[PDB]
Amino acid sequence: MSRRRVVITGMGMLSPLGLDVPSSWEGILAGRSGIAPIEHMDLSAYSTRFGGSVKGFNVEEYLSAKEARKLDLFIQYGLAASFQAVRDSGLEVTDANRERIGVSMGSGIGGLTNIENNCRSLFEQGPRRISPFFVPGSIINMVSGFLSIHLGLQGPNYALTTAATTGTHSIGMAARNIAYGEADVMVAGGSEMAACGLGLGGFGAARALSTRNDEPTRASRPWDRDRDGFVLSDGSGALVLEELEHARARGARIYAELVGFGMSGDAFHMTAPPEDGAGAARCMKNALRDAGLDPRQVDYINAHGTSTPAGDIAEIAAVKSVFGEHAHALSMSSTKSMTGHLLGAAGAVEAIFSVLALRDQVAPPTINLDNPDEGCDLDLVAHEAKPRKIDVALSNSFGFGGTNGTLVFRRF
Amino acid sequence: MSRRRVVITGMGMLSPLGLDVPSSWEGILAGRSGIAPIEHMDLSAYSTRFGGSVKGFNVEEYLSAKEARKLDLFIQYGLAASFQAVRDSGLEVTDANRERIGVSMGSGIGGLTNIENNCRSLFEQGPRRISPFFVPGSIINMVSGFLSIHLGLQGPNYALTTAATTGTHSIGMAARNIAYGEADVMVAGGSEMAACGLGLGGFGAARALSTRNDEPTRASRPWDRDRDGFVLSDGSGALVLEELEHARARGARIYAELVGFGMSGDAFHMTAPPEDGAGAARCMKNALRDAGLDPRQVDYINAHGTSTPAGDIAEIAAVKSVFGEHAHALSMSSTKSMTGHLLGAAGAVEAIFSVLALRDQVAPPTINLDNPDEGCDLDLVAHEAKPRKIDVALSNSFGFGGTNGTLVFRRF
Ligand SMILES: COc1ccc(OCC(=O)Nc2c(C)n(C)n(-c3ccccc3)c2=O)cc1
Ligand SMILES: COc1ccc(OCC(=O)Nc2c(C)n(C)n(-c3ccccc3)c2=O)cc1
Repeated sequence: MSRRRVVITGMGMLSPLGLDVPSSWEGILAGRSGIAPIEHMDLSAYSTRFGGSVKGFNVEEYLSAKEARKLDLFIQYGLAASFQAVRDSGLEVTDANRERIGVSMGSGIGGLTNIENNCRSLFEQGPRRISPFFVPGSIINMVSGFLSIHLGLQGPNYALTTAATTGTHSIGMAARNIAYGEADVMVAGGSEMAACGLGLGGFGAARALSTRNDEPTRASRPWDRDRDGFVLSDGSGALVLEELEHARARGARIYAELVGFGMSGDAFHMTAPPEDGAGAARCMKNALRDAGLDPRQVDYINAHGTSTPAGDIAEIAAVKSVFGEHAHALSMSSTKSMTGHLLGAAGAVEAIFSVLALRDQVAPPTINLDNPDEGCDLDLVAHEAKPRKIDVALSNSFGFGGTNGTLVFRRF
Repeated sequence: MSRRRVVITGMGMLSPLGLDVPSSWEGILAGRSGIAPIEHMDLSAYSTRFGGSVKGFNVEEYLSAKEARKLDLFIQYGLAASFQAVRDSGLEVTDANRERIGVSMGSGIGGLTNIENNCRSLFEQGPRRISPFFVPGSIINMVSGFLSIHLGLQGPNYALTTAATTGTHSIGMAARNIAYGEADVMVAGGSEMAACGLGLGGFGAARALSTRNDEPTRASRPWDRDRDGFVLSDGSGALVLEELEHARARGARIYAELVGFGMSGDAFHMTAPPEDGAGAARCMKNALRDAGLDPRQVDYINAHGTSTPAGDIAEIAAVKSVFGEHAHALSMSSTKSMTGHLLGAAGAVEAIFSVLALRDQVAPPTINLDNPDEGCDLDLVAHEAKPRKIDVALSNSFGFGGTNGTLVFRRF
């Protein structure tokens, strides 16, 4: 009953829409696509040749060239986001507080690019060509590791990996740490860069990607009757979470309050969701109960909304189960229509968009929703952003293994 | 103040000492090595040609051949352990409780073997030869995913990846879930199978492995003055954690109580620890305070004890900082002397050994401790197991990124 309150004091991001939060959010509010033909590798033999890339990233803004060549791109992206968020927070780390400052930055796949480059070296020339930085520069927990070293952070240090739910769980479990007194501040989010042959070929073999090579900006089409799978995107999201009285005492700017976190398992199938979204329903009901909110107080849902046939339907059903007749009053959108699917970073960037929807009183759009499929009759915010009253925003992520996560945010 | 108590009702394991908990523990109490020259691949060009392999594993005891060929060995090992633990618990999963039963099984590296096989296919023949099961059969969270599907578990479902701290954090964070009311039962632990060219070559390039090819059973030598790095081992550990009143009401056998979990960050270096083990000290003090135990009540520490020059010294210093003159009354050992380092599974198997030390009132040995190094003057249980009174056992894990975790166990 007497846990502590958690607010968002700082955010940061790289996405296919921009190298920070303001440029990303301007893209989102404008209905801009970040999806394009992939520049950095030869995809002649692959059925999908496009995705959301991070464009014009300069790691030397954040780290010396020396430090950065030790690190996979997913670590560089995660540190960029983390540093933007910590700067945006204005937090001063000292000897009196560094043990109360932790980090929870995850990833889905981790350093898959590095692993493939080092595999090339291994098979061509044998194990002598392997970098000595291969292990520490490629393992998932090294975003949390490096950030704690750079900022001197001595509180809880860990890394989730729960597929497309990674970002959501990382934030939720960091908020729990603060509420239960293990830390006063947490840096939390996720990052991903799986745009290599093993990623594109991995999701291609499973037949899970959109193959709309002719029109990449139209490929990601959540709830649309001609959807054909997800678009693979790269990037990172980070939030500075903080105990409310900590934030108030130092006069921090508060974007919003994190009131609710929920988890569930579908226990259904490795990749497919259940047709009724029964596990998504339970997860959302857990998050609302955790927040002490009735379903009728939710104004905006940032949906998972990946542009898959089964997925998108199951989310509509879940939302209709949870909210009932209130399903027709709230606005729900998929920013994956613009961003594509950022995998382990998806829930981190979507947590930020949900916070900014609270800040700006605006529901971002679902682009490409030309012909909503059977049952897709909610306010899906098709085509253009909708100014509206938003007191409570909810963010859903649902991943491989049937792992589900919801965050509930409230205007402060 | 009024959180719920957590007990261990079930355990399971594959290690280099056996295909279950009783055979593993018999090896440990006997001072048996599980380290040998690696049989399954040609290591001519590698500086280390040995490790701890799982021997005579039959996945068909646990899963159909059909299901098992979808899965990396780390997933097979994690499911084997999980299933052994759930069976050992005697828990019956029903509609009334399945939402109160979760899973937290992690890994350090995940499906590194699968990734390398699929890289071979990719580079030889192009992306068409990639398995469609590559992604779901190789990602870390699929031990938690598959177990929830097999048993119908609908409670919190997630996966940590914190290097050599994975097993410890997975258990600790699962115990928190139960104590704070998110679940009544959790399956938690870790698994690893990184004995491929990228693993052995990865840790070799960094110069972190013992190169004692002439005498593999003597390579792992924690605190010994001729130690030269760790031994790479494979396996899995799983515990069924359970709210005490839940356990008592169904008449479960309780092995021990989980009273304490602690975390910290060194914030020092990517791989090296600080010479004083300052972060290990804080982590242990956090775990004891969490348990409401004075340092003087600790009887046994299952050490991290990896057989590295800097690591092993730093642990002695940390233990001398925390315990003071009581450092000379407790017994501390490294079961890595026998098992080698099981990476993300290390803390899960070591959690089980610590519980069994409580059960059997016996401190397992540190083998190969021929010549303790300068400062290594504690009761390190050199050579042979020591029957003794053990009311409180502590298990330490310390990983890459400076991530630290301690578990405190108490006789019930
Ligand atoms: C309400 O019902 C649902 C609606 C949608 C739904 O989509 C699940 C989803 O995104 N699954 C995953 C995909 C497609 N990827 C690529 N991925 C992943 C991420 C990182 C690393 C590995 C894999 C996923 O986890 C599920 C349920
Ligand atoms: C008290 O001070 C200390 C004593 C010992 C100490 O050892 C740290 C340690 O085990 N580091 C790691 C190693 C060697 N590996 C291979 N590994 C890992 C696991 C899974 C995947 C990737 C890497 C580690 O995390 C640190 C501190």
